Formats: sequence, C-alpha cells, structure tokens
Amino acid sequence: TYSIVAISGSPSRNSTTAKLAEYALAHVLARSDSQGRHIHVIDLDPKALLRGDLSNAKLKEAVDATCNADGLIVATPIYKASYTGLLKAFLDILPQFALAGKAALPLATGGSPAHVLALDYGLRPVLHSMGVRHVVQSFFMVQSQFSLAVEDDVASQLNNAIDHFRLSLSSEPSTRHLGHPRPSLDA
Amino acid sequence: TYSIVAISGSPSRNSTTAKLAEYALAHVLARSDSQGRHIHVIDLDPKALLRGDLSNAKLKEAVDATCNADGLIVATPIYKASYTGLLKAFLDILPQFALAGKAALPLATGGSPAHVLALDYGLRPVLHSMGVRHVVQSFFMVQSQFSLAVEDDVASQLNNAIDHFRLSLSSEPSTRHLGHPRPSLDA
Amino acid sequence: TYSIVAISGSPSRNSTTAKLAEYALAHVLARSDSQGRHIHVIDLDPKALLRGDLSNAKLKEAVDATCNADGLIVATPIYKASYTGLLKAFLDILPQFALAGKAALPLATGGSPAHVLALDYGLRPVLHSMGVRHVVQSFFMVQSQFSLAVEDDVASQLNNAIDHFRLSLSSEPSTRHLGHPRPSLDA
Amino acid sequence: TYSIVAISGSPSRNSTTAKLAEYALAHVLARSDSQGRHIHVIDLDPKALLRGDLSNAKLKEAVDATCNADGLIVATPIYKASYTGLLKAFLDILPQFALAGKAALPLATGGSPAHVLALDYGLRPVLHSMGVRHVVQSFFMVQSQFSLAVEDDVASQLNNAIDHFRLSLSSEPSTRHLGHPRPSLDA
Repeated sequence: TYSIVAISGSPSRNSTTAKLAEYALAHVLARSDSQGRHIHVIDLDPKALLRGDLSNAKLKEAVDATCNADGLIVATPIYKASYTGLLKAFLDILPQFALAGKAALPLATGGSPAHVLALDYGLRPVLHSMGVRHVVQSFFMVQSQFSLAVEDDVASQLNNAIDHFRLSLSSEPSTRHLGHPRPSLDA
Repeated sequence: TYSIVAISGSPSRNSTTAKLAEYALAHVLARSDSQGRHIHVIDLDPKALLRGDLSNAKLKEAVDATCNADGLIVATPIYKASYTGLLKAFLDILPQFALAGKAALPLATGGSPAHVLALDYGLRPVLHSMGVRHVVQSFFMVQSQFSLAVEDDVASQLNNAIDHFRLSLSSEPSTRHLGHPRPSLDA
Repeated sequence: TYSIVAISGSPSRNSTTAKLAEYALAHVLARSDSQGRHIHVIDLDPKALLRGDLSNAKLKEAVDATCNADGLIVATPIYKASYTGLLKAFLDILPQFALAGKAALPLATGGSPAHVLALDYGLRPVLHSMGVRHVVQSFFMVQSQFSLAVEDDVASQLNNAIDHFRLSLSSEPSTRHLGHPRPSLDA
Repeated sequence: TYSIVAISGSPSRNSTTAKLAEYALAHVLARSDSQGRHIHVIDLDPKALLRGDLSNAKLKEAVDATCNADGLIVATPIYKASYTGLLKAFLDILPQFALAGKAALPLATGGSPAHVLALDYGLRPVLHSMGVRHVVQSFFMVQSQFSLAVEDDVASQLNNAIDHFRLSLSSEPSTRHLGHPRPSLDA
C-alpha cells in the first residue's frame, strides 16, 4: 500500500497541467496497490503559502501528505523557461530533505516544444536538493495536444514515464532514507 | 536620468537579501544620474500576486515600474538550490518579453558557498527568457558575512559587480528593444 | 553478477578525480556480487575519441563496456563551472539512449565548494538525455581534502552515495529498458 | 577596429554549425570595422587539444586569438542535451578569466526544437565562469532549415541576435576588464 501525491502548480483555472497530473495519478492507482491525493497549489491559502504559515490547517495537511508520500507526481506549466513561482513556493516550505526515500515523476506542459529541457535543467536539480530517492524521466507535452486522445507516440512516452514511476515505488522500510546525504539524521 | 528598480524575493522579514539589494541600489544611485525603487515581493498582496491580478493597484504599480526600468537589481536567497518561489511568482506575471532593453544584476545570499551556481544556472536563464538586454556577473554572498562591514575581497567583488551594472546602463533610445528576438513586435 | 564501469574525465595525470572514482568502484565491488572496470578517458586515443572512430579497438571496447554496464560511476573535475570537455567527448560518442536500464553515480572534485551544483545542473541533465534509469545523489569533494583519510562527515556522505548507488543496481532483465522513452525501440 | 573570433565545435565535417558561425562572422564584419577568424575546433591537433599542450603552435595561436578578441561567436551542435565535448575541450584550456572584457554570441543547431534551452542552461553559465563581459541572446536553429534561404521569422531572429552582438562590441579600453570579479588582478 503506497501513498501517491500529485502536486500541480499552474496558476490558471482549468489547467491542462492539472489534467495531466490527474491522468498520471489515476494511471498509477489503476496499476498498483495505491491511494492518492492531488494538491492543487492554486487552492492553497496564498498568504499562508507565501509565509510558510503551518497554522493554516489545509497548508499543513498538504505539507504532511507530501512528507508521507512514497511517490510524488510533480507537474507544472513552463513559465519564463522554468517551473512556476507557485509550484516553487510550495516546494520552498517543505523540510530541507523532505524528499528522502521518495520516488518522483516530473511532468510539464507548455506552448512550444522549445520548453522541453526546463524540467531536467530547472526542476530536477530542485528535487535533488531535497534528498529525493529516485526521479525518473521527465515528460513534457505541448499544450495543444492534450485531449487520452493524444498522438500515439506521445501517449507511449507519457505512459512509459508513469509506468517507470510506478515501478520505482518502494515498499521496503529499508529505502525510506535513501537519497538523504546523512540517513541517520532523519529524512 | 535612469530608472533603477531592485526586486528582492526573500519570504523572511528583516532579510539579508533585502539589505544586499538596498546596498546595491544605493551604490548605483550614488554614482549615476538615477532614481530608484525597491520592490519587496513579500510586501505585495499574496492573493493578487499568485493570480496575476492587476486590479490590485500596488501590484500593477510594481509591474509597471519593472517594465519602465533601465536597470533591474534582482535579489533572492537560495532556497532548494534555486531562486525563491516568491521571486519567481513576481517574474511570472511580467509580460513575455518584459526585460527587453534592460540591464540586470543578479544577487543572492545563502547559508553555504555550495549555492553559488544557483544564480548562473537557475536565475540567469529565466532573465533571458524575457528578452533581457544585458545581465552582468552574478554576485553571491554567504549570509553570515553581511555586516559594508564585510571581508575586503568579498566587498571588492560585490562593488565590481554593481559598478559593471551601472556602466552597462543605457541612455540611448536605440537600445530600448535590444535583447528582444523581434524588436519591431514591441518589447 | 553486476558489471560496474567507472568513467573518469580529468585531463591531468595522477588526478584526484580518478582516485575518487577508483575508491567508489572498489567500495561497490567489496559489497556486491560485481566485476568492474575503470575507463580513464585521458588514456583513450585522442584523435579516435574526438572523431568517434570505433575502428580504434580500445575506444570501441570502452563504448561496449559502457553500454553493457548495469551501473556507471561518472567522475569529473569541475572545469569552467561544469564537467570537462574530455568527459563529455566520451559521452558524446555513446548511442543516443546508451544509458537505458542503467543506474548512475555522479562524482566530482574541484578547488572550491562553490562548484558543488555543477553536477546536478550540468552533468545530471546530460545523463538523462541518454535514457538513464536511475541517477542517485551527486557527490562533490573539495580537492584538498581527499587523502579514506578524509573528514568524517564528508566520508559519510560519500559512502552513503556509493551505498545508494549499489542498492539501486538491478539484477532483473525486466528493468533493462527502463528510463528509455520508448522501450520497444531497443535501449 | 574590432577583432571578432568565431569558435565552432561540431565534430562533423561539412557541419551546419560551422556554416551558421561563418554566416554570423560575415554578417558582423560587413557592418562594423572588424577583422575576423574562425577556429574550427575539429581542425586542432586532438592530442595537443585534450592535453592543453601549447607547444603546439596552431593550438597556442587559437588560444591567443581568443584571448585577444573583442567579441566571440560561440557555436555548437547540441549533443546529449548540451554543447559538444569538442567545444568544451577548447574552452577548458583557456585561462581562468579568459573572457574578461569580451562580448559573446551563443549559436547552436540541432535535430529538434526541444534542444533550444541547452544554450541558456548549459553554455551560458560556462561563458560566465570565465568573466565574460556581455553575452547577448542565444540563437538556436533546427538543422533541416539552414539553407540565407531560411524562413523569414527565423532569419529575423538570427540577424537580430548578430546585430545585437555587433552593437555590444566595445572600442573603449575602459571596458577591457569588465565582467572579471577582480579587474586589477588582470583579466
């Protein structure tokens, strides 16, 4: 029994990014012994989020759920050649090595295929600052393609990424600190 | 007569980052025909900021001042191996090529010298997505050093960065679109 | 029975980088059912390397050994804020998705702790272009520290990285294509 | 009278990259009081290049010409999500702050538009490690487009980049050390 948490960071309502994250979350749960939740950063209290105010219950619950996950699905539109400020603001309040022991799947969408590398150059180093155990391949989609009613090659790549994410999930308590530079100092 | 705008993105009160940005802003104004302002992103309305709501007067004023600047001083603490979510959230609402024609100076502080490269690998590509004209060298300082009552070599580097930023400033209207991939499509 | 290959890319003789890679290679072999080899890129034929000339036996053997490895240890000094040209020249001649199915451990050394992030921002995206299955945490060491006669905290971090690398190794043929965007199109 | 040096780093003969660099070099010289040269890294002695052997006359001449340039045009195909090993190998042997005082124009080509960000995330931080004065916007072209017999919008972007590069060139001896963190310690 795995706990899977998706975090999507578009600041727009009805975002393609959120739909991609949800798709991925469903795909994983359909194929593994998992329960899940989907944190839409846009639905968190803006003031409490920016100030890291964990007296806000819903923010503290989102942080706790992230720290308790076995796998994270981390999704963002590409803004100014990187992940959104909104997504990063959430990542910023997590504990220093919040991602110790965890698998992760980076997802993004954007207007142009030019944005593909923002995940691997931008988001990936941020996940690794937090002691993450295993980040699988990035997947990026051009926004006017998500409909899955998508091109067969694109669909394969996405599904393969999600498959790998699911396969990387760990039951074993022995792995719970892996990725942390100093496992005995918690995680 | 130049317009210089500092933007500092620490989510903490009494931030060293803000003091560094202010120092830099003062240093420039003392040595050039300039006026300045300092946008502390933490003082912007969190809800309006995250949603890009320009019906908020103070947010629209911050955006307008940024678009009207000849030079920007862009300062952030390093969180999770990059600039803060708070800073990026502000950068996110600016027009696509908001930085056309403008000079820029990236500044950061952090707990460890290990964070030095976050500016050049993280922030610099973001500034360049926005058509920026000229980004000079990055300067990073270890937080327990800012007192300027700082080490002589560190002080030289910082002052040299600010000097170069000032020297890069442009009077000429001929440069106002430089850095934009398609200058005739505005800036 | 795993095949572990270290690739070290210093252009200097008697390099600390090579000693770090060798240490790591030995540490892994002492704790797993593994055999290993260590490709010193400096010992490859420069002309054949730069031109990707696989009629050179020793170069073809190095490429084959890399493609056949279950785990790679990838070590470089930090030059001009990134991995060396020498290392990259070798990575450049490998097949497009050469790293499919493979685990990887990024190691570096440098003169200053300022260089720590070159691994995660520079090398890591390059490994991921090649379909790599699992890259664990980066380890960086300040060159005047390697003697292991090193500081206890540094030694822990290094050993933990190597431990995690060893633990990430896969026996299963089911994982041999994982990390490749399209597994049925080989690896 | 400016000295402009192009450095192209494709390991292939008849490279599109070299043709793009040459185009850019010609465009600049036609519009400014400049002389130029074009270092094709592939034509340097591989052994001497990899070992930084400046007893090789042609390598020392290439290094000297780079250090003496007012502007550099730096061109590479995108291999494994970054600049080539061949290009970096040349950059590696230059003095620590070789690029002090100099303007620079990053150019690349690749098979897919997905590679656009490799310049700004990969090459740009490397140029800045060397004290570069002013790096203008990156330009990337999809290889099956260079013929200039190219699409009008693409042609505009390229020409605008080169124009900006030319405009950024400095006559003044006062700028010869700008970009160096400590100008009085040479350049």
